[PDB]
Amino acid sequence: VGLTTLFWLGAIGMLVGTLAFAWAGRDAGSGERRYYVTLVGISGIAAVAYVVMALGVGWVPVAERTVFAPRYIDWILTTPLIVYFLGLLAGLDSREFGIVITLNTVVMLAGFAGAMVPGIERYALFGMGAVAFLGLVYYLVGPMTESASQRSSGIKSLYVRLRNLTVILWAIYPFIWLLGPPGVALLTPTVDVALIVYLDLVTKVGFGFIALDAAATL
Ligand SMILES: [Cl-]
Repeated sequence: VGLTTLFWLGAIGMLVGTLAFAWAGRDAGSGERRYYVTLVGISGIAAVAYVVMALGVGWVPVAERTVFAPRYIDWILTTPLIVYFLGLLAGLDSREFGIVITLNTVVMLAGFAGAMVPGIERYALFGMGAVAFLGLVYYLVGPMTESASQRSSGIKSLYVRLRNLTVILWAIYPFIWLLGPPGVALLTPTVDVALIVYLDLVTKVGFGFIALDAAATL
């Protein structure tokens, strides 16, 4: 199994999620539609990014490594949508959304920038992202959880389930980044991509399926 193959697998998984979310939201009352649309965009954008990488585009040479630019474009656009989904579920107002969305953006921008910087100073960008990430986790586990507590028992339960999925799985990315080509380059590009393809699929499609389950049960 090579990079190309791993990218195709990611494209296929994202496509399956995209189609399922689009279908399940066919009707969608008039206030629940928002959730389905966000899911379609999250997995849809990732699907495109993976096909692009699978076709060999965006493989940017940096120092003695390769940076998959599409992955980062994908993250920058999709992770804020995931955060939006959680904030909607938690019942946040504009100001609340604004804070978590910017922290999220700082994480992804710093990571992309760090990956694109050849020198050892790139770790300074990585650190910036790590710090903003802790801020994001704080909001997810604190204020946003407090806000969610004002919703029905089911919604609060779905929020908690997805919050846990997000906090735990997202916290893993920085380590894979630090151990893979972007950092120490211990893990080969293939192993790093394999691990990240799984993580992207679960944080997006796994995330979506869990939500659909809750919606159905509700
Ligand atoms: Cl990369």
